[PDB]
Amino acid sequence: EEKEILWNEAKAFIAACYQELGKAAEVKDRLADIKSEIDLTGSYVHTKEELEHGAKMAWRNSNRCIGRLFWNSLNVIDRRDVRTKEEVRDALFHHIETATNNGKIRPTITIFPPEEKGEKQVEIWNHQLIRYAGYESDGERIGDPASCSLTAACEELGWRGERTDFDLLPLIFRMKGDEQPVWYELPRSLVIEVPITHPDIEAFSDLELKWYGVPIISDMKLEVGGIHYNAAPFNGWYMGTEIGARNLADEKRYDKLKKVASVIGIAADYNTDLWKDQALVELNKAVLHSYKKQGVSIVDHHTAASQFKRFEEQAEEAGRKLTGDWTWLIPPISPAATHIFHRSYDNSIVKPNYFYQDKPYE
Ligand code: HEM
Ligand SMILES: Cc1cc(N)nc(COC[C@H](N)[C@H](C)OCc2cc(C)cc(N)n2)c1
Ligand SMILES: [Cl-]
Repeated sequence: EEKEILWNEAKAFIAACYQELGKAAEVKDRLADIKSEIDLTGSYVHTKEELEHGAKMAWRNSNRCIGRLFWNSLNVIDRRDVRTKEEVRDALFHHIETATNNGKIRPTITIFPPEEKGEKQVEIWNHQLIRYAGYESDGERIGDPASCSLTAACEELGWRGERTDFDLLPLIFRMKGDEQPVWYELPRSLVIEVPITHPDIEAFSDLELKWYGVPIISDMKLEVGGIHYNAAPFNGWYMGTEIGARNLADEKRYDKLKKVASVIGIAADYNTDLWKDQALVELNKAVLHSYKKQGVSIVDHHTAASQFKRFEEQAEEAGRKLTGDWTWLIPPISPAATHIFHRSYDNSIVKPNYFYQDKPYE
């Protein structure tokens, strides 16, 4: 039954993958090999070629991602060979370094061994590999509130944060057979951070804002042809709005709009003044300016929408169905200035893909 669902996913994925790779003729024999392997072992092992194309297809199928034009240049690092916590730590360190590439960010995924009996081999607790800690002590809020529960779990495990607004969470993951995860502090030399300044308004630096260079999503499951890669962190570069319209602006995150309004010299008193709107624009301008000034890759929402239009045209030229989730594709500032806003998208889930999974803490 679980075997049968594996077999059906496998058939469907190998046919589609080999067709795209111009290897349709090899499908029958590879399917035959896979069927026997599943028969004997209850599973099968992807070739390097299948794994790489599988991760790329998965990105291509990610409905919520505006960045999919560049799906075929994903850098796929195959770490199915790891067995120890030191090898895992060093793989994650290497992912950070190679993905960061001195600011010229490379879209990269590192793939650790997959689940077996739905038993995880490696379980990553971090939401992103680089993320800030969050604290609340009777009314007192410090850092990123979205990290509050992970931070509390790390501090159970013997870690202690400095209670700055920008403490870097350690890497935290658990190996099969261990009851408790392990944690390792990130080497600062690997982590690029960007101070946020504004191109025209000198006082903007009085806010002492910064953000990290690379978003490396580390808690989603990569599913390829029935195989469950629960531990497979991946990164791109940011779209500016993700930092300037959510991470630094949202009231449940860093909540900086009133402070922004003050430093850009407008009143924050009347809804009709559109002070939040103006503050959002200047903060988003600041974020783009700052990343560019420091040599760290970033894209603005207009350029990203333009790139996505090319992605839509490319799907159509290749005779592939396009899927998308309009609610995430539209940027959260000036959405109607993009073509995305003015059309609709089929939100069907197609595999391979990246999926949410339950968190081991909370
Ligand atoms: C190369 C630069 C990249 C840019 C600029 C980009 C941009 C985005 C943006 C703007 C979102 C929407 C987030 C939001 O509204 O809060 C998104 C979501 C997503 N992206 Fe991309 N992305 C990039 C690379 C990738 C890569 C390499 C992968 C996987 C290999 C990927 C997989 C996803 C997934 C799975 C989501 C939805 C996440 C969720 O549901 O929580 N992205 N990305
Ligand atoms: C409910 C909700 C809606 C919405 N639009 N966004 C969120 C939270 O999104 C937080 C981040 N922006 C997401 C997880 O990042 C996606 C992402 C992944 C990758 C690989 C690159 C990139 N630039 N951005 C939550
Ligand atoms: Cl983020």
